[PDB]
Amino acid sequence: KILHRLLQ
Amino acid sequence: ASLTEIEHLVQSVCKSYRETCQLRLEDLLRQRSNIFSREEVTGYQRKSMWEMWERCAHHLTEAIQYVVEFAKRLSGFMELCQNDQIVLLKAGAMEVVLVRMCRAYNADNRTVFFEGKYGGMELFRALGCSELISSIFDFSHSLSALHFSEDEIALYTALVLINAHRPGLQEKRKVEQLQYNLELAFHHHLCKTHRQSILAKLPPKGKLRSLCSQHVERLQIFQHLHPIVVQAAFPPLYKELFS
Ligand SMILES: CCS(=O)(=O)c1ccc(CC(=O)Nc2nc(-c3cc(Cl)ccc3Cl)c(-c3ccccc3)s2)cc1
Repeated sequence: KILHRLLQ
Repeated sequence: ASLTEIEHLVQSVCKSYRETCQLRLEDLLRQRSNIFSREEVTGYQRKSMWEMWERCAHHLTEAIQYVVEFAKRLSGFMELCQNDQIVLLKAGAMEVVLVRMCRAYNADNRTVFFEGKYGGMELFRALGCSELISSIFDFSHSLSALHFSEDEIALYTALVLINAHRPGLQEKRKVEQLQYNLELAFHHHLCKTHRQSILAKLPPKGKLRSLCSQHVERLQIFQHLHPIVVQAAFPPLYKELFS
């Protein structure tokens, strides 16, 4: 969830 | 597939690294006389296990956030599918921080930069994971003996991240192609600068894997002792990568 947010 | 193209990759990678290196090397070097006193050291040792774990997890998370940004700016990374980006970061982010950490390590007195000053491994005694701590220190000591330039760290850490063997990759061949070009860039730069002697002295991948496994193992032991502390007070990114 957090890693997804940082990448997008 | 041409010297000019490879050389362009070398500079791109080095730039991406400079922009995301967290702390400038000079800043870290300037602070080497700023060392925790006996009283501050004793102060760290008197802290609870769980407070110390929380603080270390916070600082690790900050460092990882810079590595995530490094990856986003790393040529070819964002063109991989999201599954593979996450796989590479989950497996490699910690390994990159561990390599980057030698920059903040002082081989002359065996200290590392932590919360504004330099301290030895005794600073971390409250964690209750002495084997993990001394392994990270030893790893940092071994990397310090190579005298990495910043550009070398940039190129080497790019390769630590872009690893086509990571389980779970959907576009394996595409990661292989990027890995190969970064290897060429790293090795071309080493050849140009007469530094190919370091190739045989780089740590094996199993060493980096061993450090990451130990870290996860010691976290698991700690989380069993203080589950609400991890749930309530550990950074979410940390738990996502390591729980
Ligand atoms: C990395 C990029 S930088 O060079 O710009 C930079 C930027 C900031 C800092 C300050 C810092 O965060 N120090 C820390 N020291 C350790 C540490 C280091 C050793 Cl050698 C042994 C034991 C520990 Cl705990 C940390 C740690 C925490 C949790 C798990 C594993 C490791 S965090 C240092 C370096």
